[PDB]
This record gives sequence, structure tokens and C-alpha cells, in this order.
Amino acid sequence: SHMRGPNPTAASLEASAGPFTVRSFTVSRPSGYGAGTVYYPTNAGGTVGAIAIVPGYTARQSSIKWWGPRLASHGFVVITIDTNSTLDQPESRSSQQMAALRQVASLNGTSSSPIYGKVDTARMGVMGWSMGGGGSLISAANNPSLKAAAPQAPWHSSTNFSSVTVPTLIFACENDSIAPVNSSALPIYDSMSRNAKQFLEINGGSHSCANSGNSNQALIGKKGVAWMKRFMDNDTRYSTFACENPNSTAVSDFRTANCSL
Repeated sequence: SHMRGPNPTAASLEASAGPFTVRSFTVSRPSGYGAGTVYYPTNAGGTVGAIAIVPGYTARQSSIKWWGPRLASHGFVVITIDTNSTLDQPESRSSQQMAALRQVASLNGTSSSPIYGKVDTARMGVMGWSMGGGGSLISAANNPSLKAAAPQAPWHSSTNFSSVTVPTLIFACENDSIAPVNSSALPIYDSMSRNAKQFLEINGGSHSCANSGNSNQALIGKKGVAWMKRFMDNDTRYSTFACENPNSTAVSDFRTANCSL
């Protein structure tokens, strides 16, 4: 277990910012992806896990940027990427996600980097929107040492992720008409029998319901942070926040399995 920061509350997790001061930089020479921004805590008081976040088809870092400061402020290094092409498919997005994690591991070993010695390279997580969410699930299927996955409105050509053993939180958007819940997010969720998993559907949400500028940042932020704290840090202080039905008028559906309180 790798417990960092104060004992959590509903209030401290719903807030815009967690306890740590966040800085960021632009990756100089991206290795295996288009562009990256690294968000990091300046005063975490220990090494922190790393999370790589990938946008959807046509999209850039702006769509997923809000997660950087939100997660970093609770004790993570977060890299948000632009893909080599905005028209990359999910397999490519997954390779590029794992390339961003690789470079964060590299920068951890680079004395000139702001994140020199700040990362525990044994503790990594994946997130992303739509095809980037599909890519996060492919990353998890291919890399079972990953500690957590928290894709949003995921799409893949196949809904069968039955091999995934990584703790997986799926954010779904009730009224998604790009990747409908009934044909994407929910069948992806249903396919996974071997993991701690959760399904949180946002009431009236369109396809962008968990993107930068969403009106549910208190709820989505709290669940995203709690999931990553619980599973990346093995921080049982977050067991209730991670596993609980949040009991919110913004949630139209909640499912969870193998998630202990």
C-alpha cells in the first residue's frame, strides 16, 4: 500500500483541487505519440503512480485536459496526449498510450525533468475517451500489471474484454448517440468477469459527458480519483468512495462487481 495525502471526505474528493500543488510541462520530444502535457504534484511527499489519457477520434488534449490537474492534485503524474494522427484507431491509440507511460518512466530517470524521481514506475493506470477508451481497455488486456483503467464513453470494434483482470471503471453517457451505451459501454462492461469493475452512467449525458467543460466534475472527478487511489495506491481509505453507489441525481445507472467496501 502507498498511502498519500489526508484522509478523504466526500467534500475533499468533489472539490476542483485535491491537496497537492500541480505544475505541468510540454514533452519536448514525444516518443511514439504526437504531443504530451505532463501534470505532476510538487509536494506529494512520496513517489506517485502515472496515468496516461488518450482522446477520441478527431480530438486533442483539450477534450481530456481537465483530468490532468484533477488527478495530479491528489497524487499522480498524469500525461495527456495527442495521437500521431487525429484519425488513429483504438489499437494505435493503445500503443501510443503505453508509449506515453514509457516516456513518463524515462523522464522519471532524467535529472533535467521536473518529474525526476517523482514516479513509482511499478504503478500505472490508463484512461481515455471513446476510441481512446477502447484503447485503454486494449492497454489493460495487453498489460495486466496496470493497476487501474477508467475509460469514458468507450468504443471498440469488439465489445469482448473478457480477459481483463485490471480494476476497470467505465464512465458511460446515458444519451450517447456516437457510441450508444446499449451497444458499446454496457456490453464492454458485461464482458468482464475476472476483475473489480464499475459502470457509472451520467444522467442525460451526450458522448462528451466526462470531457473538459462537463457539468458533473464534482461526481466524475470524485469517482475517477477514488478509483485510482483505491487501485493504483491500494489505499483502502478509498474503498467506500471507489465501490459505493454515489447516490446522485446525476447518475442514471450504477453497476459494480468484485468491489469490496
